[PDB]
Amino acid sequence: SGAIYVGNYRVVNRHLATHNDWANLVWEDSSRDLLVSSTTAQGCDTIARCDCQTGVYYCSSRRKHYPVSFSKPSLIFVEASEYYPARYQSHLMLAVGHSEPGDCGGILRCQHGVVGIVSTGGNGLVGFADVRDLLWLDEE
Ligand SMILES: CC(=O)Nc1ccccc1CC(=O)N1CCC[C@H](C(N)=O)C1
Ligand SMILES: [Zn+2]
Repeated sequence: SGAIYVGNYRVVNRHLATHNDWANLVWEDSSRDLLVSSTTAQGCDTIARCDCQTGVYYCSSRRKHYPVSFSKPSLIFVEASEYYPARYQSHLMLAVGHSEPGDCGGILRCQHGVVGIVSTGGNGLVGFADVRDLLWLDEE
């Protein structure tokens, strides 16, 4: 589990969105596994606007933050899960790291801010949904 809290937005994995998220929806994209809802309180996270390919992510199944090298956002085939069939997910970045399904929502960050959230996982792989292109998260 986990979310990004920037401005008056809450960014979560679409497959983990709650009823309150759907009832206060701002934007969602199944191809990216992302959903954004509105919040009453202002958040403290800032979004990275950069081209970093190194950063650190939070792994809830180890209670640890790990430094990782990650690929550029791309269209990757992901195997079936209980939330989606086997399909192509867009704006996904892969790294070598520990991951389990409940680790979705953990933040990937660099020196500039938040880069994305854990969305997928393989044997010794972790995939992150990028948010750096979502410029509108910084306003309204
Ligand atoms: C075996 C493993 O590492 N599982 C793992 C770890 C961490 C997170 C997720 C998984 C499995 C996974 O990739 N998916 C299940 C949840 C929805 C994902 C999606 N965005 O399409 C696909
Ligand atoms: Zn950066």
